[PDB]
This record gives sequence, C-alpha cells and structure tokens, in this order.
Amino acid sequence: MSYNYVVTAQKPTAVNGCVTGHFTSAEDLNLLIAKNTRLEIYVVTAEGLRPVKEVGMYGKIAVMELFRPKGESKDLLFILTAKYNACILEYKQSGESIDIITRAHGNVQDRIGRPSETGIIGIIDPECRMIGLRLYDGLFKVIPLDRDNKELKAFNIRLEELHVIDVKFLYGCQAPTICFVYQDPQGRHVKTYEVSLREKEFNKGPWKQENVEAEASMVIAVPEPFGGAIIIGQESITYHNGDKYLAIAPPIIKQSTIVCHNRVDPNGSRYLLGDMEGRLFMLLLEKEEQMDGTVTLKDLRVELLGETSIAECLTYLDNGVVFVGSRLGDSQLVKLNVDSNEQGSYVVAMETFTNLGPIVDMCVVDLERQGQGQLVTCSGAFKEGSLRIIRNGIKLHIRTVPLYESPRKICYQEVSQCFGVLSSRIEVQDTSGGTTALRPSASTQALSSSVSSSKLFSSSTAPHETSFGEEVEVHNLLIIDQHTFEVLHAHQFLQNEYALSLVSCKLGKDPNTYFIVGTAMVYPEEAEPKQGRIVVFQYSDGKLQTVAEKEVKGAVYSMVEFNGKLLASINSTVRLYEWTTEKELRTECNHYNNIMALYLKTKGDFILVGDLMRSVLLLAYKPMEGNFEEIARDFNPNWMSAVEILDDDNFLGAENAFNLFVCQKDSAATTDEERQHLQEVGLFHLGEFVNVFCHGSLVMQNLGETSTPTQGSVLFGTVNGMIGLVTSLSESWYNLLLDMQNRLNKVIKSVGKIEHSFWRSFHTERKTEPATGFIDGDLIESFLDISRPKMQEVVANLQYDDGSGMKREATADDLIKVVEELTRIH
Amino acid sequence: GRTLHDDDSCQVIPVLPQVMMILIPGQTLPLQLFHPQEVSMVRNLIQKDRTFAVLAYSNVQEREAQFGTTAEIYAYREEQDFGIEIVKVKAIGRQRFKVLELRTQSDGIQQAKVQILPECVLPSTMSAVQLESLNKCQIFPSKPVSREDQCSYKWWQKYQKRKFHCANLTSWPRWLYSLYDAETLMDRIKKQLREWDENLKDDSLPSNPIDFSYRVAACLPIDDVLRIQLLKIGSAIQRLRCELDIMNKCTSLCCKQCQETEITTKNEIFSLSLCGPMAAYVNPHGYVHETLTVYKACNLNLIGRPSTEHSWFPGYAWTVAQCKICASHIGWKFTATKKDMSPQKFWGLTRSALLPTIPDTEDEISPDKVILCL
Amino acid sequence: GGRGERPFQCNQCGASFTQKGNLLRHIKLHSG
Ligand SMILES: Nc1cccc2c1C(=O)N([C@H]1CCC(=O)NC1=O)C2=O
Ligand SMILES: [Zn+2]
Ligand SMILES: [Zn+2]
Repeated sequence: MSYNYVVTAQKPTAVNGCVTGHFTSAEDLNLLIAKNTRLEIYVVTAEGLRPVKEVGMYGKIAVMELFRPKGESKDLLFILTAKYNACILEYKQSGESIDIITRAHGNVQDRIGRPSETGIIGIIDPECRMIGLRLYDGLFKVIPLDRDNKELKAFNIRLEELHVIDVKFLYGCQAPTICFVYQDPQGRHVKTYEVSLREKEFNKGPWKQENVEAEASMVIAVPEPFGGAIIIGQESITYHNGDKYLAIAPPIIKQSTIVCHNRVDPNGSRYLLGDMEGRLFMLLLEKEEQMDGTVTLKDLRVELLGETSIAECLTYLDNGVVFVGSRLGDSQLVKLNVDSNEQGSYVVAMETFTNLGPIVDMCVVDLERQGQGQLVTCSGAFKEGSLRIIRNGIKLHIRTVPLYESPRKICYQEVSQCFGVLSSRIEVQDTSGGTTALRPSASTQALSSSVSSSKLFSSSTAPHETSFGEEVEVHNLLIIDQHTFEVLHAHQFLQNEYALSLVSCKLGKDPNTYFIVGTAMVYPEEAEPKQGRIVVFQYSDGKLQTVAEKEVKGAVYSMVEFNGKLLASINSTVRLYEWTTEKELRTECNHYNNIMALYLKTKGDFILVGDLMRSVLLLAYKPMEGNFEEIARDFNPNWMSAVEILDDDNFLGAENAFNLFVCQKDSAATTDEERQHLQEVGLFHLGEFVNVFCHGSLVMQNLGETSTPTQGSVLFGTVNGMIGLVTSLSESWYNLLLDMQNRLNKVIKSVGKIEHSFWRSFHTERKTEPATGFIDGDLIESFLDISRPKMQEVVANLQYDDGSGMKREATADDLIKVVEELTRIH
Repeated sequence: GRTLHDDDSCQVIPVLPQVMMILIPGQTLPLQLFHPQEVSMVRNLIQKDRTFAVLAYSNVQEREAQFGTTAEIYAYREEQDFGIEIVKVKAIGRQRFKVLELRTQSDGIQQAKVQILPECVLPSTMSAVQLESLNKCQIFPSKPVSREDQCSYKWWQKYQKRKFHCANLTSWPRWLYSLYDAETLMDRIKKQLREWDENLKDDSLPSNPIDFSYRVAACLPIDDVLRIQLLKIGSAIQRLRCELDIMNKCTSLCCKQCQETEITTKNEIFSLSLCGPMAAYVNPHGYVHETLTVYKACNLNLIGRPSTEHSWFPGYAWTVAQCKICASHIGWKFTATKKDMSPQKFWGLTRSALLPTIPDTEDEISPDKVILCL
Repeated sequence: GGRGERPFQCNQCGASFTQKGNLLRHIKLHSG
C-alpha cells in the first residue's frame, strides 16, 4: 500500500574494525577496514596508504579476520555478518579486473539460542585447524578448516561456563586450545580447554581455572616465544603461562578502561593498548633466554605514548605508523617517534580520515546558493564532537567545525544569520566544591557568555552533595555564526538541568524570532523527572537574552512550531502553549497519553506522537472545539529510534535491529475500530541506526515544475555516519522497480554469496519477515555500473511503459534513462 | 509436567461457568466444584492437556470478555466439607489469550476459540548501538546484596553510567533509557511496595521481570476492570512501567477491610506537630496506633460522644470513627475544645486500617476514565 | 436502650456502648 524508495547519499564513515596482513599478494602488506556494510582494502606504502579495492556486503560486518591455511599462497579473509552469514573470501586479480571471490559460505545461525552479553566473538586457531565462534551463551560453535568444508558445516560444543567475557586461541599448543575469561557468583576466572575435532568435544586445558580481577575484560594470546596469554582488567594487566603468573597494577592505566589492543612486534615483545578517552599506551614484555632456549617472561611495563582519536580499533602498520580506527571521531594515521616532543607526547598525527560519526541531530539550510540546500549535522561525541556541513559538488564536499565537546541538537535562525546548538561538556568535581573542565571546548571558548538565573529551582531544590572526582555534564545553548562558524555566544543552563529540545520560530502576533529550549531537572535520587522549563531566548546585538521562562511538572522531551503556537511534550502530556501579548507562554490545551511523548512531529493540524517502545499515536487539534482528539494508533512493542510524517496519511519510523517501517492511516475504513488503527504498510532492514529524520534535499530544487517521478524527500542521519534519503513513488513505478530488483539479483554478484532478499528482510531476534513497500535504491542504481549483456538479460522479456500508451519491449537504453533520472535525487 | 501451546496459535478450550475473577499468568486459582458437569469436565481435562480458559470479564453480569488466561490444573482431590461431597482443584495461570468465539454447549459449560498472545521479550535497549570495544565492559562484577548498599543510590548511579554509556551515540540520555530498563523498574516497584507496607523483599518477589511483573499485577490494590489493562500488555517492560503508573495514581486511602469506601486523599495529609504527619501513639491500655493526621475524611460513622480522656493532641476531643460499609474501626475525629484552636476539626486515622487506592469517580457528572501509561 | 452514660468501653479504640452486647460485637470486629 506504501510505495517507497530508499538510497544511500553518504556511505557509513565510522570504522568498526581493522586488520593487517597479506590478502592481495604474499609480498605486499595490506590493511583491511570494515565500515559497517563496506570493506576497504589498502596497500601499506612508505608514504601512506594506497587504495586498492572497496566492496559492499549484504550484511553488517561482525567478525573480520585474515588467515593463511596450510598450502596457500596468500591470506584468506573470514567474515561473519550480524545476521550470522559466515564466509571465506579470496582476493583474485586478472590483469586490471579485481574481484573478491567467495571461496566458501553459509549461514551459521542456530534456531534457539540466547545471544551472548558480550556479542559475537569470532576467533581462528593459529595453525588454521578451525574457526571458533561464540554466538550464544552456553555453546561454542566450531567450523573445521578442511578443504571439503565448502558450505561451512559446523558443530556446537557444550560449554559449562555460561557468562564468557572474552576468548582467544592460544599459540604453541599441541592441540587447538582456547583461553577465556568468564564470570560466576565467585567472581571472574581464566580457564582453558583443548578442542578435539575427532571427539567433537572439549578436553582438559594445559592450565585449569585461575582467579582474575573483578573487571577482567580483555584476553590476548601471546606468540610462540612467550606463549600463554595476557589478561587486561580495569586496574591491572596480568600474564599467565602454565605455572608462572605475573601481575602488574600500573597507576597510569587506572583513570580509564583499556578497550582495544594490537600486536606491534610479531614475537609479542610489544603491544599497543587504547583506552576509552583516546590515550595510547605501549605494553612491553621483557624476555629471558634461560640457557636451554625456553625463553620466559621477565617483566611487564606500560608506557603512555600519547593521545589519538577515541580508538575503536588499532593496527600497527610498519615503521612507527599506526592506523587509529575511530567510531566517535575521525580515524587517523599516526607516527610513533622514539623520542618525545616538547609537550611530552610520542605520537604525531599524519592523516585524518573524515568520519561523520554518530549523527545525533541535523538540519538542512540554503546558506549561500539561495536555491541548493546544504546539510548541517551534530557529529561525534566528547573531544571528538563537531559539526559537519555536507553539500554536493555542483561527489559530497564536507566542512568540519570541531567543538571538543558533545553536540546534541541543532536548529537554524535565518533572521539572525546563525545556528542554535544544544551541547554538553564533561567537568570533574573539584576539592574546592565546584567543578573543573577537562579541556578548552566550544562552550568555554565563546566570545559572549552567560549563565541561567536560578529562580524556580534555586528555592525548590532537593538536598544532596557531589563527591570529589565524580564527572558532571554541563549543558549549553551555543549561538554559532552561519558563515565563519565561530562560537558567537554560549549560554550555560542551571545546575542539574538537562537540555532536551530546541526550536527557532516566531510565535503568535510577535514579529521577533526566538530560540526556545526545553529542559529537565535531573537529580540522581529522582528516577523520572518531575521538574523542567521552557526558556524563550532572543539573540540580538551579539547577546542572548532570556525573554520568558515557564516551569513544568516534567521533562520537555520535544517541542514543535504548531500554527503560530508552541506544542511541547511534558512526560505523558502533550501541551499547547499560546504566546501572549505580555511575552509569556499561556497554556491552552493538554492531552494525556497512554505513552511517553518522546517523539513529536507535526503536519498542519495533525500531530504524530511516539515513545521509545514503538508505540505510534496520531492526534489532531480541533480548532472549533479548542482541544486535542486522537485519530488512530499502532502499539507493537519494539525499540524505536526516530519517527517522521511522510505525507498526510503515511508515517515513517526506525525500529529495532536497524529496520525502517511505514505506518498508514487506514483507507476504505467503514468501522471506527479499523479507522482508529494505523496499518503497517512497509518494512525494510536498512542495516543502520537512524537518529534523525529531516525533510529536505541536497540537490537543486528545480524552479520549473517538470513531471517529477519521485514525490517528497526525507533525509536521515545514523550512528555510523551514513546519510540516506527516503522518497515516495507511484504504484506503476514501484511494481516496475520491484520486478527490476528481482531481475538485478540474478545477474549481480554478492560478496560472500549472501542473498539480497535475506539481507533487506525485516529482522529482529524474535521475528524475521520479508521486506515490503521499499525499493532498494543502492541495488537499482547499481544497474548503471553493470555490463550491457547483463542489462540485456535484466531487460530480457520485460515490458516497459512510458505513460498513457506504448507498452513496448523494454530496452537497456530506456532503462538507463530511468535509473539516470533516479540518481539525480541525491 | 507442562502443556504449552505455540505463540499466535488458534486453540479451543473450555470455560468453567462458576469462575469470574481475572487470572494472571503464574498466580494460582483454587476451585471448589459441586455440579457433576463441572467435576466430569475437569476429570476429562486431567486425561487430556489439563488446561481450561479463564475469561477476563469487562462485565460479568452480561458475561462480556475480550481477553483471558489459560489455567493448567496441577492438583485434584475429592474432599468432604460440612456434610457435602466436593472436589477441590488447584490450577495455575499459563498463557494469555484474545477471545475470538464464545460458543455455549448443551450444558452450562462453554467452549472458547482463542488466539494465544505471545510474551514479548526485547533485547537490551543498547544491544543494537553498543560498541564492539565496549561489549566486554557491559558485564557487572556481581550484586552488592546488602540492603543498605543497594538501597543507596550510588550503586544504581554506577549501573546507569555503565549499562547506558552508548546513549551518547543516540538522541536520548542515559536516564531516559533507565525508564525503560527492567532491573531499574523492578527496584523502583520493590522500594514503593516496601513504602506502602514493611515486608521481606528477597523471599516475596521473584528476580525474573516477566514473573515479577505478573506477581505485582496480581497483588496491586485495584479494580479487576483496571487489571485487564495489565493483562492486555505483552512486554514485561511496558507491564512494569504501567504498574509504576498505577502505583503513583494511588493518591487516596480506603477501608483496608471492605475496600469500597474512600476515606481520604494524600492531599488532606498534614503535620500537626514537628514529629510528622504519621506517628505512633499508645492508648491507656497499651495498644499502639500508627496514626496519620488528615484535615478531612469521609464515609465514616461516629460512635459515642467526644472525650478528652487521654487525648493524644491536647486541646482536642476524640470521637471513634468507623467505616460506613463494614463498620471496621478507621480511627478518630479530633474536635477542638476552644475557639482559638488552629485546624479546629481534623481526623486521626490508624495506618493499619487504611489501604492505598486510585481515587474513584462514582459521580456521572464528570467520569474521566483512568488513562494508564506504558 | 440500656445505659445512657455508655459505661461499656473498648480497650483497643475507646468506643463506648450503652449495652455490653454491643461492646462484645464491636471488639469482635477488631479481630477481623
Ligand atoms: N480512654 C480510653 C479507654 C479505652 C481505649 C482508649 C481510650 C483512649 O483515649 N484511646 C485513644 C483514643 C484516641 C486518642 O486521642 N487517645 C487515646 O488514647 C483509646 O484507644
Ligand atoms: Zn469498610
Ligand atoms: Zn474498639
């Protein structure tokens, strides 16, 4: 019933994995990067990185590890997707035609099985005898590495330890041995098991259960000379090997958790460790020959090299160069100098690869062309937080504005030629009583500055005290220039005040354009917020002044400009305020809902409301009555991340396991019961987590109306930096394109032989249905990149209609013209 | 053992005509059967699946029901009581259902075509957005299980900070995700249940949120028509959030014995002395009364004349007050002796006689229905 | 009636009664 088209405007930029090895040829060194559904292959040169091949998979890359089996020229690549599609890929080049051929594949999902708390863990034995996968608690799946195993037939092994944290395959063992840290009611422990492929079961490990630290989170197998393994926790780093057990508690690692590692020297003498706050350390393992040549670990040392981007993964390339794979910020290439610099750091940045990072909010603005729109996003988190202005070339051109603090919400104000941005910075509790900042950020380095006057809650405050060292986030409304992007003004909110919503509009008869902010007073003892405000600000003469302030009984989660009035949402209530002649908000309506009004979107007199559990609700303001009325709803429990009104009857949303869905106002409805239900009319597994939906387009709006094939345009921002676009089609165009997708799938070569139908099928841990009411634009647009006989095969015995009449045999040149028209929407 | 049907499956099961009260999955249903058709029907069920339907009536007079619960028989015994031969049976609530058809047989017993409503179980709200690097930090190093240490909000602060760290990648804060967290929601209920009445928490309530949510839905002091709302909810998260809303909406107090009489509202509570609104006072015979002071109270009858003998609030005379319906003792009406006294007339209610409840709107002038939140 | 002054009193709540029988009934209600 809904006919939609979805396409990628910007591919996912956030790096979730990186591995080095010899994938292309045994001689040259490669770096493989996993950017969610994309896989980039580079060659490591003395200058930097040389791009060799980039491929797209029909699946979110969960595991990615290289390995060289016995009797193979170069390394093979094992990949596992989020939907459990396992595959062994090989790099094959013929003259100037590069192709990633699928040596073996198969789905490794188990119908019945509770997925693990620590997610998917995929490891390979150092001698390539097997691939060990930990997908579900209580079971260890084993895919034996035999030349006969092409479908990836595997068997599960009963594991008595339910809560396994991390697991690795040990080096220098007679039989394949796994080492893992797990938790039980007596705390955390490290245990080993020998994996028998003949018996298809576990055997006694070389060194049975050993007690580890309370927060033991990482396991690292050490190569042949040393042997054994390194277990990293919060306060300590310990090395275990048979009888010996050395443990060190260096104070330099206590301030933050080590969340990623990488081997530097192939013997295991050096390792790179990265914490949550961007620090980079060097873990060194001192050796001891011991006459006979057994070689034992003498000592462990940790050295702080310096600061990088918040690293998700790390990988030592060569000659002091390390690739810093980041999710919250830009990924990098950094040089590790033997001697430090004047500041004391041993790290020096070489390249900075742009990452649109977690796009938490965004907006579309014209800015300078006065016709062509540009997209301004709230990107990254913490020191990696920034703004990004994405625009078309007229390829996408990106301009970065670093903030050094977390940006949260963004809106534009044309009247004052500037942007309003809600943002938060982390400060630490000082001995003196007050708080101290970590680094100088956008809110601390503002030209004009101000603090909110405590009136409402200065008197009405709960009794409590904050202890030394505790972190506290400081919220600010930043006024940023549209041209220079300098922080013109920074307004700090009250103590314990969390700023949630932000709008820029004209209310009532008032000709001034105000920046309205919705907040919530967040105390730790108080679970659900019972206090908040709506602050009306006016930016003029380089200063921000508080026009009005309205106290509320809850958290102002969302606000929208509603026909010259302010529509706000306080917890379960959806309230309508009117802007009086005395310049104050006055309540006109209230609507008490069965859900928490988190998501608030509007179209004319219609109001779309939604909560975190995908409870969708459609209200309507009755003007003659002067109150709200519920039109329809659809409550199916599932996690919802964003929502939007496509047209008067259709509503788009983003629900659990990276899916997109469309709800529709039931037509041909006789009964009130059926009129009051929104029918699910479209489902599609996007493979990205949407945070913001935004009406607009990044292409020339087109002055003269020349029969557009697509109607409407909704852009969207995701956690991986991917930007997509959604649009509506006609029944004829949909049925054509749908038939086209199924023809395209027969001729297109999928990496890992994963089915497109299976990939885009709506999926959750409980239910998995096929995709409906959605045309895969990435698949349709790939038609222009294919070869003329494959186009001839796709258009073979296919009927194309150009409108009104002439329903003739479709040709590749007619279809090329149609797909070329679709590529112009982004 | 245990007989369980498939999710969203269509089944036809019998309905015992004597039954009427709502049965929540997990809670037990004791039955006393006298009529041979009821006994014979139950004896057949023992040989078959041992399961029958318990309809959740909207109106028991007209026998109107849209949902219900399958009841599995786990105990049968042919007893004798008061010179009457009666069979006693115990059943336990299992699956929830939506009523499709209610065909009535030749006997008083009726069959019921029903669709099994599934138990919605969702993963952690952060499961999707969690960083691979931070997956290993998601696990906690055991519970503090020291009443004082977990009642202290410093542990729940550490829990929130760790579990919902990746809320920074999303458009919402950590504290919002806690409002849809099973463990946090259970703890909030436990704390408010202890606030209502002092009791042993470890023994009385289960650790599982599915089991916990049902246990609470059965024990809440509410109307069975309101209870249907909890039966309709399929997600234990939504079920717990709804229970906390119901709990927060119990702003009135009623006769614990009959529960048909709204005595007073929390708004009428007031502090006469600096001790507090509620305080324990002993009478001249050693009976201790935890007494709540309220400005106004109603649905009470006064017994005898006022007396100043051993008054707990000097300057006032007590008059014994009892429930208009069941005559159970609710407390006393304190009436001032002098004209210069501040409240002049107030009420001292005994805590043990009262029970929390949602303010009823029996008047047909403005009956605004209770709108529960998920 | 019985005794106008209400000499029969309840030790639990102070409820006075005109006849002993009424007090006995009253004290049975405290048991529940
Ligand atoms: N004189 C008697 C005799 C028997 C029982 C009671 C009293 C009496 O005064 N109270 C309460 C009534 C309420 C009060 O204010 N103070 C009391 O001690 C009793 O329960
Ligand atoms: Zn009563
Ligand atoms: Zn008494």
